[PDB]
Amino acid sequence: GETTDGVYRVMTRRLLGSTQVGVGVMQEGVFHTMWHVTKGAALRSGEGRLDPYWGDVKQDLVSYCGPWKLDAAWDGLSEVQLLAVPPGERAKNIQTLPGIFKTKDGDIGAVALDYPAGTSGSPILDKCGRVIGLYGNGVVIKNGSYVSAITQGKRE
Amino acid sequence: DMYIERAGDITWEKDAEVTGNSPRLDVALDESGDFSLVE
Ligand SMILES: COCC(=O)Nc1cccc(NC(C)=O)c1
Ligand SMILES: COCC(=O)Nc1cccc(NC(C)=O)c1
Repeated sequence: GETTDGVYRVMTRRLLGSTQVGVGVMQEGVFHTMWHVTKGAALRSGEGRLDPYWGDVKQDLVSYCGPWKLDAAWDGLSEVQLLAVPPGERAKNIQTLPGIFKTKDGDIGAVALDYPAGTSGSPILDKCGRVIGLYGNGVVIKNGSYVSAITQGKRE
Repeated sequence: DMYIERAGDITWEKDAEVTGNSPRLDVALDESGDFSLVE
């Protein structure tokens, strides 16, 4: 199939037409997405097949063809870019300064940008183009706006 | 059956639209991976 590094759409043919359920990141031959996008199911890339390799529902992450490769982290100070890939729309970079999710187990960066559910899995980048996490697991605030955690896995 | 299609290179863009605030929110994360607002 297609194994080049980059951002990819995740599609299904089970609902009306072809529906974009999410997005992911190919890096070093491994596909990275949010667990809620695929529920751990196998994927197709042209004539090839990607099988799940690692996943965790609490972290809301899954990798295919190999272990999780993304290890960069938000510095806690600088602006980042969401490389949003919305359903039926061109990939678009949105720059923002993350907020914070404060939890009983530590603080995590959070991005306050309103994109549709099928954008889940889009990568968040630092100034060197490294992926610091995926957008698409968070909370809906008071008026209906959305705030996503910057969700990152662990590279063993 | 799910499938993937390439949508771009992962690069930082100098002319990106800049927007969004930076809220500080107290949250809880449950065993099912759902976040919820705590107050
Ligand atoms: C075309 O997609 C547009 C979209 O998904 N918007 C969107 C996404 C998330 C939240 C909100 N909220 C309010 C109050 O507008 C809007
Ligand atoms: C799982 O992520 C969900 C998400 O990314 N956005 C999201 C979440 C909640 C509401 C809306 N709204 C509209 C109008 O689409 C969008």
